[PDB]
Amino acid sequence: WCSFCYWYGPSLIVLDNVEALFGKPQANDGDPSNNGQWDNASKLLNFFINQVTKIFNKDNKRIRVLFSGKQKTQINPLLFDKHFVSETWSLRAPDKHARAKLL
Amino acid sequence: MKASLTFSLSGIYAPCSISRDIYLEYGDKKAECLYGTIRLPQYGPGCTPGKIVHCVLDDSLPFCSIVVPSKLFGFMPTQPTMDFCYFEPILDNVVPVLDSVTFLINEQLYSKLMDLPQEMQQIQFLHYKYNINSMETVVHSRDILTSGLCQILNCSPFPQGLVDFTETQLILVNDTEQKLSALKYANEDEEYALPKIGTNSALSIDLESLPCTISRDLLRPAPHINDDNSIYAFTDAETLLRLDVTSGSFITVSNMGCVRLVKLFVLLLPNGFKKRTIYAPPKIIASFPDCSVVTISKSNIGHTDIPIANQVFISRVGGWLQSQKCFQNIILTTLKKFFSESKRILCQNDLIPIAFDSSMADLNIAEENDESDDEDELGQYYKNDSLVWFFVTSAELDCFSKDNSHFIIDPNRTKLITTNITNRRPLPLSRSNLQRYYGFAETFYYDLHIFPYVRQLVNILETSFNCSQRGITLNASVLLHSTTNNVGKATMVRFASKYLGIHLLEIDCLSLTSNSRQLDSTSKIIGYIRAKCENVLPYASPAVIFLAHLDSILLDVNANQDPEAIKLQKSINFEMSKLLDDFTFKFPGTTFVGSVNNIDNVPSSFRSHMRFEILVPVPSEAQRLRIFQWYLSSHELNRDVQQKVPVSYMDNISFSSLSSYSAGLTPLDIKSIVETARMTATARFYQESKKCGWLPQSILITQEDLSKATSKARNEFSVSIGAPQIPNVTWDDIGGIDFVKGEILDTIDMPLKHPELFTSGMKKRSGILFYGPPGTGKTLMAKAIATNFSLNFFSVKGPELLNMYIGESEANVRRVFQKAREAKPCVIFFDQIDSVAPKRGNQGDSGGVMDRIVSQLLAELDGMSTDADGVFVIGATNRPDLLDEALLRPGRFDKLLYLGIPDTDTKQLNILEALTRKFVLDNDVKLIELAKLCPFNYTGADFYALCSDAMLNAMSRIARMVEKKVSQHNELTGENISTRRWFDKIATKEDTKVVVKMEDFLKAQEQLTPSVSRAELNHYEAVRANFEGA
Ligand SMILES: Nc1ncnc2c1ncn2[C@@H]1O[C@H](COP(=O)(O)OP(=O)(O)OP(=O)(O)O)[C@@H](O)[C@H]1O
Ligand SMILES: Nc1ncnc2c1ncn2[C@@H]1O[C@H](COP(=O)(O)OP(=O)(O)OP(=O)(O)O)[C@@H](O)[C@H]1O
Ligand SMILES: [Mg+2]
Ligand SMILES: [Mg+2]
Repeated sequence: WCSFCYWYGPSLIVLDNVEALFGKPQANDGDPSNNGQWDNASKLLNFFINQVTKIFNKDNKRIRVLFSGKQKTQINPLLFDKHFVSETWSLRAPDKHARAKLL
Repeated sequence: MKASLTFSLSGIYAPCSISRDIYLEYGDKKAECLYGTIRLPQYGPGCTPGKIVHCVLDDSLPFCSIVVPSKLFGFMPTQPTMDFCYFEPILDNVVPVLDSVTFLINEQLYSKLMDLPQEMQQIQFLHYKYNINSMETVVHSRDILTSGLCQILNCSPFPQGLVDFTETQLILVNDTEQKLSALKYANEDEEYALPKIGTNSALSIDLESLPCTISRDLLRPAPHINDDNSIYAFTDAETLLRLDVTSGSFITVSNMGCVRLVKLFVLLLPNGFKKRTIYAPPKIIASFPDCSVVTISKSNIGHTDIPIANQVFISRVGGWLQSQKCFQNIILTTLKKFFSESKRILCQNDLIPIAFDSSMADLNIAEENDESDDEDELGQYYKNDSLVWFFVTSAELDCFSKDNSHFIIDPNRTKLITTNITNRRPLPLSRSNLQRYYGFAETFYYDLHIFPYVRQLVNILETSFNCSQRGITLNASVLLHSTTNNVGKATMVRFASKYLGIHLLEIDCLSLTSNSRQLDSTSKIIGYIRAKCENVLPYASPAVIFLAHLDSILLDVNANQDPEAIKLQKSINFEMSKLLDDFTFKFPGTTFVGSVNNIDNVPSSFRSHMRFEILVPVPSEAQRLRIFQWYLSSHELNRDVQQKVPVSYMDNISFSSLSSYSAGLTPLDIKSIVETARMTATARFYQESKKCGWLPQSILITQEDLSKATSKARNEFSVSIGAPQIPNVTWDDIGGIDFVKGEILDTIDMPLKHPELFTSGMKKRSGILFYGPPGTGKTLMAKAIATNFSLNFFSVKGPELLNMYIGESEANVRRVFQKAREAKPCVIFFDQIDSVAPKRGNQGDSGGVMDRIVSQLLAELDGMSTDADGVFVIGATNRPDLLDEALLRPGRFDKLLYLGIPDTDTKQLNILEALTRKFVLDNDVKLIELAKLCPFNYTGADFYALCSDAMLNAMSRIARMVEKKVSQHNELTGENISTRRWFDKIATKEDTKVVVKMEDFLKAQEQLTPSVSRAELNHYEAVRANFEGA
């Protein structure tokens, strides 16, 4: 993916359910020792963030990414700790007027 | 657009002038004078902010040309000039007038103006002296007025604009400052300070390297042949006029070693370079390593000699950034491109720089051979980001030749022959950078006084090789770790390596690790490290091997895991320790750097094979001041924004106000701050870009966006327990309001070292244990002092963060005090100590199933308190009967401090009124004193509950008024309907303007609002504060 991205110029990526790729298991109990901070999925996430961050610092026009998930906190610790994510939004249960337009 | 650039000796404030074609085509008759903007061919990636210009017709000037007053830039006729510019006319003619300008003048003329009795005399004499004309004169901050004598300091609001003597406020300054003598235009110097000499043998003089490459269109003498900067070298006309050549056609260089061939060019006036050197590309400084600094030669060697090599061997210099397998295709491709693109001159025993784009894996583009050019267009959609050296042997030239040291290669004839290794020392960054020349993502840089531990690591590595190998060998191993987990510790190696010329290998075994399943993948990791290193370690002269994130590999041993997996851990530990020494057997002078994010998790079974370890802390104020300077320096802030409009801060920034107030504990990644600002500043620029009132033609950062950014950064990290420094207003440490306020300052003023640079090792700290006003106040009190005489409020949140898990929770105490101390200067608030409720073993927690908090807090923070530095306690106890008094005693944490509640005589009633303010009281009389009709002993926080009740009464009044308006809404609408639309579509101000005039605070108070406390419990506190609270 990253190889294609650098090729197509200004480009965008999304991942429809990031929980499958990079969700930390919610139990916090994959191992009792500190290495619970680096299970296999979080290891993937760090690799991805490293690649992206390195290319991003070369030219910020080229790649952005969108993550879609269930609860903004429940994705992953490292995703916030490295300040990879920033500007953010959420959908809310639509108001009566839009509800009518939908219906 | 580009226009032909020329200069005159005219005064700086005189108009420029333009060729008739420009004047006729762009002289819009709507303006008396054509305004424009200029930029010059500055070297390197950056650009100067475009300077406004004022110009007139001149039919004499050649087509599409400009004359500018030399002293505007500070140029002189003593050196060859530039020849073209970037220019634009200011279409739509609109230009801003400055709100103010500041001028700084020598004492004589300053006093001659200051003693004038009237303003217009000063104005008119300045107009005479400097030819400044109101409305029309273009100015910038730091513009010269006269070298040695006067200058223009700053401008408002923009750093450039027009001056109106009637509305641009004029500020005149003098201080006899020697900086006036540093005003020297761009040149003012008599070159005959080097007196003329009739001949010289070699004119040996210092050789240096540029901060950047040189764009080909700058190459003023413009040789017609397509040929490479790699052969070019650049210097002033000075020294060149001490040779008998200019734009020298033939130069050869040697410095107690081999010879190089080079071509010379002249550098022009706008530079800020050294007054005396030759500047070269790093391709030169690959020879003469770290020495050989001074000698050159020039002679008619030949125009087109040495035209071939019949055979050569060319070599990988080798290195982790080179020798890994997957990059090979692109490096070999661009290597052959370097020879295919043109003829070029080479020397024997010589080094060529080659760079490429990483992540070009899988993508091969030039599948069709020859055809029309394409490589250069990709080569401008590319921009390189990793750099490697290739080394060429001597040419096997046919027949005898006197020339036996240099040769030409070209796309025809002899092919490249690769060979295995040719070991060579990497250049020391202080001899010449490389990253800067190629503009790569840059290794951060240090000054060795302000950061101690970089100097420590330097002193290790610098000695262990170069200074050691004169004697018996010594390997080295170091472990780097930190309490905080984002401290940049890996970047330390990236620095020190290039600083000491240490050849680096670095290992991403955090995740690039095959199956890597700790509980299953048996031994593959060890093979992965061993077989990788073995292919590249041999014939690297120095060597540092660096492993990231050792916690990925090593782990503790516990009852919780299968002994089989534990024996896997054992195997990995042992083989790692052996390979660690095996490098010290197979590969002399190898050195090892480890990194760990939590020191405890590596067992002592490995830790014993350290030679050193370093705790890297989070930075402090002096470091942060250096680090912001880095991120806000021009070239690093710009290089990644491809947008043509440059970006800068402006020097009204307070690096000191950032350094602490803006920065607190913040865990590096200040990058996040500076980028957040750069976004917001760019947004307002594109906001005004919508044909708004003016376009300052540069993105300009501002302190307000830094303040907003930092405050956002404290809350976007919404999980963070911390708090900002300034939750306090109107309550700025009024030390005169009572004696106790007159003594809180003792505990802060002293360790601020204002009485002395205290020993940090004698007198126990006067930490405060605050009874204070017992009923209410404390919630505010600590915050109030903390903002106004201290610098943060990161606080223990005392009820939370006790972990239940078996034997764990001492970790949270040790962490919280670590994170506290990690900000140097400021207190921790502590709630009631009933948040801990230490209670001597009975009728409660009973000290058995829990002791873990108090059993640590009795000790370690009291150790800090007895050294009495940096961090201080301000607890807010009310119920000492619930506490053991093992703290709260003269032996540890004394100063049981009480204030009580004021009986009735209060200025706090006036301060009550003063904080009902910000909302209007319509009365002329203050009417406050009637509140003292309250029975005495009452003066609690309910003062502001009563202000709340008065405000709600005003709300009820305006609510029934709008209800009346609704009831009569038939007076202006067909029905008393649509209230939720009506209020918005009428909106005749009346926007809840406050009605404290109804004095309804008494109307509340007379109810005896029973949220006040007045019982015998207050008397209980008041007596026991003396009887036991002392
Ligand atoms: N004080 C600093 N000086 C220079 N660069 C810094 C600093 N703090 C952070 N950085 C930058 O942030 C990144 C830090 O990466 P590095 O691998 O060194 O540490 P980290 O990722 O925070 O920690 P860890 O190694 O524990 O994963 C680099 O891009 C580095 O340039
Ligand atoms: N001396 C005072 N002067 C003015 N306002 C005061 C004073 N004491 C209390 N207040 C009011 O109450 C606030 C501070 O006291 P507050 O009632 O919040 O404390 P608390 O909640 O009883 O404290 P603690 O943290 O000990 O539980 C102030 O913001 C102000 O509104
Ligand atoms: Mg790191
Ligand atoms: Mg309180």
